[PDB]
Amino acid sequence: LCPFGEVFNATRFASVYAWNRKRISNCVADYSVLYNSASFSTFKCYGVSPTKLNDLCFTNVYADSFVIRGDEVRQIAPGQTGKIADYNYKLPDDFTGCVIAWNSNNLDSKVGGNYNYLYRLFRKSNLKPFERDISTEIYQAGSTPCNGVEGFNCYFPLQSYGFQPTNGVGYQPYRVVVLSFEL
Amino acid sequence: QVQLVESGGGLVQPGGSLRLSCAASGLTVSSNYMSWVRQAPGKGLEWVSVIYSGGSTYYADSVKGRFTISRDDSKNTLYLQMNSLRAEDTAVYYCARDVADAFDIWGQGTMVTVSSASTKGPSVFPLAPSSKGTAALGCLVKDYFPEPVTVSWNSGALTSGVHTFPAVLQSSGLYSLSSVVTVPSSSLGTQTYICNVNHKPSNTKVDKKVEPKSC
Amino acid sequence: DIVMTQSPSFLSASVGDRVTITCRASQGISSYLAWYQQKPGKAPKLLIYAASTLQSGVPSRFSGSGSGTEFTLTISSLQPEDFATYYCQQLNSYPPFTFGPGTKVDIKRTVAAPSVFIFPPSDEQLKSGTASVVCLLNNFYPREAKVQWKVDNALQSGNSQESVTEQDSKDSTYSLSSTLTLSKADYEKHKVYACEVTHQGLRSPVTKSFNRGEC
Ligand SMILES: *[C@@H]1O[C@H](CO)[C@@H](O[C@@H]2O[C@H](CO)[C@@H](O)[C@H](O)[C@H]2NC(C)=O)[C@H](O)[C@H]1NC(C)=O
Repeated sequence: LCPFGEVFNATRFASVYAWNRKRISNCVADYSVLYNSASFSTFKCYGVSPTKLNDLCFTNVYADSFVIRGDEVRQIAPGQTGKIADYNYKLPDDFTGCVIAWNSNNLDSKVGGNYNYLYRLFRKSNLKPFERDISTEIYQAGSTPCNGVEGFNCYFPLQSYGFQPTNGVGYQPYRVVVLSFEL
Repeated sequence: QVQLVESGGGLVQPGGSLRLSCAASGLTVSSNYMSWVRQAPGKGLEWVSVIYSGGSTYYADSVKGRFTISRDDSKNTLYLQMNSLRAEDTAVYYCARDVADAFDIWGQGTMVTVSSASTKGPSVFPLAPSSKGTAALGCLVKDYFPEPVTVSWNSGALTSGVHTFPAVLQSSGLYSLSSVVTVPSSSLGTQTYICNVNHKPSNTKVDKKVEPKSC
Repeated sequence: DIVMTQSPSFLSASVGDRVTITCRASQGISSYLAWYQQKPGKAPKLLIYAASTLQSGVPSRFSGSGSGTEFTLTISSLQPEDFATYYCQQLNSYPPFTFGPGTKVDIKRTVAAPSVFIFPPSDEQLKSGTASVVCLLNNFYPREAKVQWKVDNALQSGNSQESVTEQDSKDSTYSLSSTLTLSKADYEKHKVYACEVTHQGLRSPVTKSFNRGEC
């Protein structure tokens, strides 16, 4: 059977800037059981119908996964902009697939702050769709070169969410799985 | 040095348009999160608009559809195009750079006034000392537009005890302010008191002698 | 939507004092908080970001603390250049760039009751169609003061405006002017015009008045 258990129920998720991609192929999947689950706060499909998912046949299936803030989940959708969509994980305008998300405060928040999850704050240009940038070069916000040294106008490009369980929901961590279909 | 220099502020009628500019030195506008923040007279700070290095733009709900932020990388300059302006848009406008949403570099501000009023010099009325040992007298500088008005007493020789109050905007769209001075009551018979009012926008200069109301 | 509040709105302190301003978030925001200092007519100045990180170039007597919903700006030993308004700001907020409403820190001094003066409208202004009655509260502390206009002992609401000076450089007091505006016809319908002032330095409210048409 298709290995959705090891994507959705994985112990640790990736940082959004270093989002993970799992290829799903040569297996049988009951997509309807996912849709029927009450655990997901977001289940939005684009170019397909969730109910008629099981009937369909796909060339290739990709499952991308990462963690972001609740207030940023609306950026994981075609045609959206924002620090996440622009500089971390970009869906194409012609996306065919589903975006699945759920609150993971009990898993990914920690008293005192969990700082393992990061996002890219600084990038000169927007990401192309399904582009993944994992560089950690110092970002040059002025005309003087940084030469690997953080300082004025010389910024480390990644920032930590630092999730705390007392956060308001928009600041809480959400686990996201993006199913994209070649179809 | 590092600085943001704003220009373009001025007077506009409601419904009108105005374009602000912010010329940067010491940072690259196109590779930064650049914002406009405004402050209406006597009020707090209100963020207006931001432009990202990658080009995305966002606006406060209060200006969406009317304002557009932009930049010219060749001139290293940030712009705010304001259309269909309203009186509530009257404010000092700042441009600013943010790092992780903290604004560390700010411009000096440029003032934007949105009003249907026309330029008009003030009427100056005496605030006459009471007939009934310190006495107060003054000048009421009423119904002028636009700000500012300057007031002196006895051509600058009288400074101690003077209070010139902030102007207030009246329901009519015109400004009014008062300037008062306290003096020894014994000096009301011996010393002349003249308030000198200057309103440069209308090229109005007024000298008003203030004396006790006769009886 | 998360609401940022600041307590107290107004604070009086002396040089050398320890000052703590608080900023509150209706929901948990971890350490997503910055603090700014602003002086009148100047751009804000970034003091603190990430709740506790001191901005470079900012004196060490400024420190920030807190995480979640309760945040504090502390000035360990107040200096003369610290009298200003202080704003907190929620970082990475939705909607963006939510500011707190500000805390104004002014110079503490002993209570000083105001000197109250009332001015009738000038004959010149009455020639035209309106009457401005002015009440002056001079050199008082603290800033909190109440002015109640009365016309033949009918309490007046909606036809007056106030303005206040910034606290004086020599004696740290305030002055306040209130203006009651009436049409000439309404002015002539009544006799007794009175300004009733309430202030901490006054044991009971003080009233200054005049009778229309009397020397
Ligand atoms: C991930 O784990 C959860 C918890 O074990 C699974 O949720 C239950 O799964 C069983 C099947 O083993 C169902 O009978 C229950 O109805 C599920 N409960 C809920 C609340 O959904 C979940 O199915 C697992 N997900 C995957 C993709 O394997």
